[PDB]
Amino acid sequence: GSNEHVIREVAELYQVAKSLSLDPHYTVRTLSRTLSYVTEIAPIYGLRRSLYEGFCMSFLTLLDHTSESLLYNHVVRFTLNRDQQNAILKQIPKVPDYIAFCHYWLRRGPVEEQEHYIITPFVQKNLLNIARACSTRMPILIQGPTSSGKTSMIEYVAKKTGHKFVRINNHEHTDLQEYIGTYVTDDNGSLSFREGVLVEALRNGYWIVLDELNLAPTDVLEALNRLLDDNRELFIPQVLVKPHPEFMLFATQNPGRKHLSRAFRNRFLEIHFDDIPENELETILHKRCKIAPSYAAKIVQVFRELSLRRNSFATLRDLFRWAFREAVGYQQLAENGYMLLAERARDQKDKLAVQEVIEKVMSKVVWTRPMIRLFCLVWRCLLAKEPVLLVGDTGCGKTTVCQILAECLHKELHIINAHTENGDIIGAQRPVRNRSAVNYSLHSQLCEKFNVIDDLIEKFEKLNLIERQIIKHDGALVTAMKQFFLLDEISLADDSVLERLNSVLELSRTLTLAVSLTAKDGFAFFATMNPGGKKELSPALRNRFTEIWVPTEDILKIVEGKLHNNKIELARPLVEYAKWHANEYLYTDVISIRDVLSAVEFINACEILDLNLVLFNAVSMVFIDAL
Ligand SMILES: Nc1ncnc2c1ncn2[C@@H]1O[C@H](COP(=O)(O)OP(=O)(O)NP(=O)(O)O)[C@@H](O)[C@H]1O
Ligand SMILES: Nc1ncnc2c1ncn2[C@@H]1O[C@H](COP(=O)(O)OP(=O)(O)NP(=O)(O)O)[C@@H](O)[C@H]1O
Repeated sequence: GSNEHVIREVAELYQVAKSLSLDPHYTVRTLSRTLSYVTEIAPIYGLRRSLYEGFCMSFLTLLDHTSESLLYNHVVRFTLNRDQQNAILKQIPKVPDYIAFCHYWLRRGPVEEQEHYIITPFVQKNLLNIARACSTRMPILIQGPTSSGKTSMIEYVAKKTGHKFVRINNHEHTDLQEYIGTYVTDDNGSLSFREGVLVEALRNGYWIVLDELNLAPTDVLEALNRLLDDNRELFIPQVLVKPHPEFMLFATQNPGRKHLSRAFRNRFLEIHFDDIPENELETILHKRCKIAPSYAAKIVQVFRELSLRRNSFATLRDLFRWAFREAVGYQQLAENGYMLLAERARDQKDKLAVQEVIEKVMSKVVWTRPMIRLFCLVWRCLLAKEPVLLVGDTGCGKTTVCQILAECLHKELHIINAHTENGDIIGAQRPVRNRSAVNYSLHSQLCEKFNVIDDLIEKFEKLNLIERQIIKHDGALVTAMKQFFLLDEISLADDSVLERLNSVLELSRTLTLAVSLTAKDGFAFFATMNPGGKKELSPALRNRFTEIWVPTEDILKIVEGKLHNNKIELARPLVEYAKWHANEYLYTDVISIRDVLSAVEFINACEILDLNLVLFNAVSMVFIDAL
């Protein structure tokens, strides 16, 4: 509807939908939503030629070549030259109208939010302006590579105070308690469903992102699409929200691990934030890290080469870990740094040797060689204070190295054991109070107004420890950051606890109680999770921690430490006996140290004599009769 100029523009838009034949792949009714959005931002900061410019921007958001963008700006631009295209960049009368953004960009206005150390290169500013040009209309989805920072750009734009970037990181079996939210009771009452993360962003602002929705748990996808029936109305028993504008973004991945719905991929104004360029990253790391001309440049080139040799790990978040970790001042030392950080996740020696060549193109305990290259890595990652997982064989040395470091760095390794409430009690509790405070209320009344007695509590209630008295919340990592938290078997941990741990992870701690933000004096989450309900976390939540993978006669020496006083050479038989049992039964060259451990237990529990008969009955008890 809303000149003969616009009739020439009708000819231009028709030329665009006619040059649809320049090859799904910019399908039919995308032009309809594009015309709707052109109508949307029409008077709101727009020339009609600029309206079609921003419109066909979202006709070529997810594309291959910008010669279509060249012809599209040629059409719209012609309807509206290099000076004219610069006049399209005049945001001045556009922004004259809602907290504005930089250029072709004046969004809405909310917590007062401001900038960051999030320095932006050319292609980054391009995609940022793209997502911004999306972010004035009102759904939106943004697929691609995870290490390239989709929510990095999303929060870089949320820095301009559209809202906060509530990154709901659904891993693999995220249920409705993550989305709709339910909560603990009260001081006395019940209060079953008393919180939210999606519905909280539905009531308030704080622009949510149901991230990683590629691996959705197969029904919250369905109820979330039920929430994409109405605009911002959420029925959960209790009817609706009807929000103001924050955003409603979402992020799948580079698309066969459970491919998303094409109906869902045709119900939102989608986007494809493709990977950042190479020298783009070379510039990007030069400020957020300390910069070296060739150490930094070659690391980016090595990331490119690791891409060039090509669900394992190649995350550039770990490249930032490699950068800020490397305190080298030496190209060989930095080579070893990027090596070992890349040699963290080595699930096989083949790819380890391959990456080694690619980089080459650029105390109560017992010492041991094959665990020294776990203890040294955990020591180094402790010095960097990075988040440090540990993955591998169930019973390989994990708690040993952890207690070894807590021996060496004198510390209080508060350990835990996962698989409800105690997972929250890693962060915080709410138990019934040990009633020493019930008698401390007598001193609290002795420090109370109008004191000369529960009748005195009534008298001070006439004119908050009284409410503490009427009510009858610490935690393990709260105690840790107060005073290393080794939450072993982290794969079977919680999700909301893992959510706050993700908030606890990246270079900052937080105590999401009415809440605060905890400090960190060395509150390491020196966790573990053995390989293999062994559902891994979000690939961010894996990638947000510097992991480590792990696996001779020293097993016999270890048993010699593990055994009784004299009682010696039976294990030297028992070691090779386990070896021949291993190659014979269930053929593999693993010492299977649960078995040898229980055998050393019974052998040091031999209340009888005749050593070889003890080992006879022992290997009968553990290995032999099991077969
Ligand atoms: N421009 C930038 N400036 C500084 N750091 C950046 C920048 N871009 C990315 N990063 C960092 O690189 C990582 C990007 O990953 P992240 O910000 O988690 O996005 P993401 O992995 O897609 N999270 P999500 O989208 O919810 O799955 C983070 O550690 C950022 O701090
Ligand atoms: N060099 C060593 N010095 C002392 N003990 C060792 C050494 N190497 C291995 N061990 C022991 O071998 C076992 C290795 O298990 P470890 O992973 O450390 O704890 P774990 O509980 O068995 N792991 P997991 O069972 O998966 O939770 C422990 O009993 C260690 O004491």
